[PDB]
Amino acid sequence: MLSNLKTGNNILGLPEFELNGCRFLYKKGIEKTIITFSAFPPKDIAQKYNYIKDFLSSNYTFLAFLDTKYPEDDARGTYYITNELDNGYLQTIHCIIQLLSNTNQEDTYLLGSSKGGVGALLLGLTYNYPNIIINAPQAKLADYIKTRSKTILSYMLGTSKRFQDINYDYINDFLLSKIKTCDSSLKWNIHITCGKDDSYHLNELEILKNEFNIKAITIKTKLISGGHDNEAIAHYREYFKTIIQ
Amino acid sequence: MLSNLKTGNNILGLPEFELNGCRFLYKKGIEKTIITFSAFPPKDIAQKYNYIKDFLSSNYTFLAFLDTKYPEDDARGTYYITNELDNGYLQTIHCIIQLLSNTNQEDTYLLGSSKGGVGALLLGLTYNYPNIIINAPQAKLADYIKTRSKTILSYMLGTSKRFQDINYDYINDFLLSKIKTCDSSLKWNIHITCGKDDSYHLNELEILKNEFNIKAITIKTKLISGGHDNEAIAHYREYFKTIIQ
Amino acid sequence: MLSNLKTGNNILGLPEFELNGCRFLYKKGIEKTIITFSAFPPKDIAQKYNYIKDFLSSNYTFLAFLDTKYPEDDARGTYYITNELDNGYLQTIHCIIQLLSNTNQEDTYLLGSSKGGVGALLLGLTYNYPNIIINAPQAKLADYIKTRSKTILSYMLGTSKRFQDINYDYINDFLLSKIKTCDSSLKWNIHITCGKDDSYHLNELEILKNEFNIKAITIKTKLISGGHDNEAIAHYREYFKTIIQ
Amino acid sequence: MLSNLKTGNNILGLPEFELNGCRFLYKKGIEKTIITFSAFPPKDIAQKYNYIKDFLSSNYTFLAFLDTKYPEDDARGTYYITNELDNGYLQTIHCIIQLLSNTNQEDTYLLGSSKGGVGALLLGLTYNYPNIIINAPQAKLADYIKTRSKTILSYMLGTSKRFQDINYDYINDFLLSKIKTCDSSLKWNIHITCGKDDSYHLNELEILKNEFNIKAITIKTKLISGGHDNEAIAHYREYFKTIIQ
Ligand SMILES: CC(=O)N[C@@H]1[C@@H](OP(=O)(O)OC[C@H]2O[C@H](OP(=O)(O)OC[C@H]3O[C@H](OP(=O)(O)OC[C@H]4O[C@H](O)[C@@H](NC(C)=O)[C@@H](O)[C@@H]4O)[C@@H](NC(C)=O)[C@@H](O)[C@@H]3O)[C@@H](NC(C)=O)[C@@H](O)[C@@H]2O)O[C@H](CO)[C@@H](O)[C@@H]1O
Ligand SMILES: CC(=O)N[C@@H]1[C@@H](OP(=O)(O)OC[C@H]2O[C@H](OP(=O)(O)OC[C@H]3O[C@H](OP(=O)(O)OC[C@H]4O[C@H](O)[C@@H](NC(C)=O)[C@@H](O)[C@@H]4O)[C@@H](NC(C)=O)[C@@H](O)[C@@H]3O)[C@@H](NC(C)=O)[C@@H](O)[C@@H]2O)O[C@H](CO)[C@@H](O)[C@@H]1O
Ligand SMILES: [Cl-]
Ligand SMILES: [Cl-]
Ligand SMILES: [Cl-]
Ligand SMILES: [Cl-]
Repeated sequence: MLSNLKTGNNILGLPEFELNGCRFLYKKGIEKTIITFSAFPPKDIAQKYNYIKDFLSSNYTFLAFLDTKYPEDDARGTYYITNELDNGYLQTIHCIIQLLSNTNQEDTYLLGSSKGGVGALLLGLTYNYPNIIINAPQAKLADYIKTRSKTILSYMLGTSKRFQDINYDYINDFLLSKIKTCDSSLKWNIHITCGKDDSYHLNELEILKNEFNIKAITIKTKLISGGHDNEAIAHYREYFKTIIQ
Repeated sequence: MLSNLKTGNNILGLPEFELNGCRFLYKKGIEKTIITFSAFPPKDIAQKYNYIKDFLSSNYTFLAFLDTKYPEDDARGTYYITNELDNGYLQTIHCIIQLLSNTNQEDTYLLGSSKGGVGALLLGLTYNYPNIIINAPQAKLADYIKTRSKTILSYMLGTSKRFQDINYDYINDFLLSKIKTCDSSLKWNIHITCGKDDSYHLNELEILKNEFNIKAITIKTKLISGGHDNEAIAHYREYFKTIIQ
Repeated sequence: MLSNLKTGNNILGLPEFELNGCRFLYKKGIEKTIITFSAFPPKDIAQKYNYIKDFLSSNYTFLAFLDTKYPEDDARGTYYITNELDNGYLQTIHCIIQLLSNTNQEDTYLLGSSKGGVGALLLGLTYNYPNIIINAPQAKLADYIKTRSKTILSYMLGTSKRFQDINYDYINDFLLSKIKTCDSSLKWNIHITCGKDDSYHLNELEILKNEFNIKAITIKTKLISGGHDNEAIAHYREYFKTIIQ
Repeated sequence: MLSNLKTGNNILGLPEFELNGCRFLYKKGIEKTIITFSAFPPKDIAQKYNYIKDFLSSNYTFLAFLDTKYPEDDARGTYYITNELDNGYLQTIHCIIQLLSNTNQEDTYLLGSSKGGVGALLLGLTYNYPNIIINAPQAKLADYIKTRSKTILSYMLGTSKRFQDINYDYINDFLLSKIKTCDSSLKWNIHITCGKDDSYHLNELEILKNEFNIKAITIKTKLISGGHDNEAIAHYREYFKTIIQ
């Protein structure tokens, strides 16, 4: 039962649950379901639940998810991809939302920035969540992990030297593949912001945009002030609060 | 949202749900949680939910599960094993139980006969559901599938002629591997009945018994009247009723 | 020191040593160095040193090698290929021979049947041992392991489903690749016998012969009585004793 | 046969051997076994065997090792790491020591300065050689190689531009990983001297000290006169002589 899934941790008065290695916060509300995804924290900093304070007074239904618990020596997550490089973790997140949420899919909103934005896209494109409002997601996943933690990257690549380049390309294109295989008939409502001084993720956004374009998916984009920093996040928070209401 | 997972089918008044290709019935109750697994139906007959009548008049929480929906040519299930020959389907069933059940695992009872009994064992050994009360499960799953449907077996073995032998053995030993890798420290409460005229499955039970013996796990076995038929099912239904009550 | 490498096991009065996971027997003699390789024993039977009784009274220098100690649940060896599918085990065998032998390379003889014959070829072709007198070796290594133990084959293939076919082909061609890359200017002295009723390995010998042929390597072959059994081994023993003397 | 491994080179009367690309000197003695490792020579100067004079008049067993023979453009060694960035070279050195030495590991002493001290640590931590008496080893190996030879570093990083950063970090942490994975239960006897004017390597020792500290292994350190120069080498030579005698 859900009460038995409690980890015994409380974040800002919200109990933490864990199911199949997937840690999450859950608050039952009304009208809408808000889903947030964690980004890469700094090294030796624990993974953080995102945007709790924006919706604690809102009385919306709120679910916040963390990334996986691996690798053990740098436990900042594996981009919501399993040790087997498949959808097993996304599948668990989907089951949690579908059973705990008390609103329709059209009234559910996936939120996240950077790696958290990618997790939102991965879940949304795999399982048909139409409302995705995210900031500065990556396009080439392996290239970015390389710039954040060699420990996590080498972990996902695996031990066998003969498959390192193959696994690199597979991880690098994991999100682009989800775009290539998604349902183009869905009424997608995808919003992507990006700090105007975040040149790296401005280029990543164009890579993502080209994939959506050829799938006949028109997304909304907005340039905000800042780089890949707390200033962009501040304006991204103002953005998703606006369109949600 | 649970109600949005409905398929439109209705079995004895209970609405059918589907999540990630997993079809189930659900009735919320109190005190105990009863889980039932589907067995092979006759060819061209729809997969059936098991033991609805024995618990529909009860006040317990009730979850009934079917097997997978593939292959389309003979959609009688793949022994709760995915297309990829992994735990993805059992993981979905686990999440459904954990989020919809309102009792401890110690107050949860897994029921099933033949393939249904295997599905109960597969789930219970993977995720530590201690109470498993089943009838006449198989030990060599691939050997049995071969007798019931060449179409299903051929689908599970895959297109590559070189890996057909490999996949066959893997499927054949899928349940035995779960026994070898389960948690011996848990206080298992496993009951396995078998018809005294069910010579094939009496030998299958001897194989299962040995694997448990090697793992220093003791189970309860009981011989009942009948073969691999409705006579055994009747006495097994009575047996589980007395253990549960 | 060599005395400290003793495992504390004695085979027919010969002490067993182990260096870097490589178990071997060593007897210091004169004139010639005899090297033997173990074949696949029956299931649940320990790996056996080969042809001890042929050379115990000979006073030649004698070294007998076993295969690796993996997988742990079917420890009959991995065709002298490491867990990483590379030459690390062959490398250890080479170091042992080069340092413990007291005769030239031209006075060293590699012996073995079936998998033992393949180990002799793998070592001989990698490190330029000219004298190789073997019986009924395999050509397609993975095809043959499949027919002997699914446990060992699945072990060498690895866990990642996406690389099973790639690793299958890599193991299957491991010996053929060694032939393709060997030194064709060496004065090779390769003798391969095969039981005349061993149709399977008669075809394997032709596959090997074609690879040698295009490398301009002429080998000697002899048909002996028997299949892949103790009768062929008996005549193979008579064969290598003859040409050695 | 050992004598057939000779290269034709002769260093101070001792004949040079080579096995699997590993060049070594060997003098059989009694009571103790001394192992020395080569450090970086000047550009276009041949790799040199270390501490021959200190032990050539001694009655101990003596083994002196050089680094690898690649890259051909600047063949000053790759820090005892193979082309494949694995333990293959250290494995060869281990086999040479184990089969040619006539003493226990407790009576074996690993000596070396700078890169030679790293090679001693790499071997001793991988294969449990407890007595390691070295001077001024590096901690971040790739950082140091970069200062000594761009040609060697570029060779070790590989042709693929995408894996150059990855391989750099892997090489950089190769020694630290050996510390993290070594056997803490062994009675290590590690002595590390460093010149008081060798500010770069005093900081490198602080990094090494911390890794040992975390692994609950205590080592002996001593400050000697000089920098990273022949003055330190002189006092370190005296130091090891007193510990050994
Ligand atoms: C940029 C880079 O490549 N750096 C690497 C370095 O990576 P590192 O992991 O060691 O550290 C990265 C980076 O962290 C520090 O800078 P920031 O704090 O600006 O970025 C951290 C992190 O912020 C977001 O994730 P988050 O931590 O979960 O924060 C979410 C928000 O939610 C909180 O609750 C809020 N707090 C409130 C309301 O009170 C907010 O403050 C939070 O922002 C993500 N950013 C975005 C835009 O989404 C995430 O992407 C981001 O990484 C800083 N480190 C310090 C001060 O210690 C900085 O120096 C550091 O670079 O390691 C690699 C090694 O490979 C290097 O190559 C490179 O330096
Ligand atoms: C053929 C096949 O595909 N069988 C598989 C089965 O494999 P399995 O591993 O379970 O058993 C194989 C096979 O074993 C028994 O038949 P054999 O004894 O004729 O073959 C065994 C074995 O002999 C040689 O290796 P060795 O054991 O190391 O013997 C070397 C010699 O040295 C000894 O010292 C001598 N003894 C003296 C002097 O006193 C000799 O006796 C020894 O021969 C190898 N053979 C050759 C030609 O080189 C090796 O290749 C060979 O395998 C028998 N098993 C019994 C009686 O229990 C037989 O039934 C069995 O088939 O498992 C797979 C599952 O995937 C099946 O598909 C298939 O049945
Ligand atoms: Cl991030
Ligand atoms: Cl059935
Ligand atoms: Cl064999
Ligand atoms: Cl140096």
